[PDB]
Amino acid sequence: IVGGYTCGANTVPYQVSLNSGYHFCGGSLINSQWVVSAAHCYKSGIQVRLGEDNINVVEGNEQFISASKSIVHPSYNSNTLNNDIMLIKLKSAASLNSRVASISLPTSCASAGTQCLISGWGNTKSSGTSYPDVLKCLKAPILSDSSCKSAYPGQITSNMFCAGYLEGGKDSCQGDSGGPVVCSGKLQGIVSWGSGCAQKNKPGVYTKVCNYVSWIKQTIASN
Ligand SMILES: [Ca+2]
Repeated sequence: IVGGYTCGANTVPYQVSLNSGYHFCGGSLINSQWVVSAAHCYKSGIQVRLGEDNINVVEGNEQFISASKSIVHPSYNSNTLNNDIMLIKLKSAASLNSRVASISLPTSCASAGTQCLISGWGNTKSSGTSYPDVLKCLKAPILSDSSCKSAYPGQITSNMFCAGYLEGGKDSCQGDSGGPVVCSGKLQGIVSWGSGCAQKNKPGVYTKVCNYVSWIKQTIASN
């Protein structure tokens, strides 16, 4: 997250870190046994780390649980990043409490102008590299479909939305991928892509979660 703030320990209780020896992506806990993340975060050997603030210090609220199964969206395309969504089943159910909690799925899509909370352990510089140890947060609005398509000609599908600031300076970044965009207490987006980070006229692009709720629910019901 570029241009954000320190969330506060365990204030984003659905935020997970995907670990393969090191943090490599975010995710969101959607029930005791399932995480939503970005398909472009897929790899084998994932450990889901719940209850994290400092990803380099054991602080006392962590739950570390291995993935038992990963399911990339059937229609994911890694060239275009269309359908940039994946589900991860945990080997055991997480213990849910005030600091480790699921986030509601949307029943309705969000609109341009809604404020949302974007979080992660990704890069905090736009023309530099600095990776934080504690979770970072950004409040940002959803942008119009037309401004999104104007920023990224020929690249925005019906499964993507933009959020952020066209002036630059405030955005998600590398290492935030897979993490949440939460608007009015609902998971509306997944950190997906963008040209650089926090660049003028290059807002963040997010997977549009409300398009996937039927797939998510039926996948959970059968797995
Ligand atoms: Ca920790």
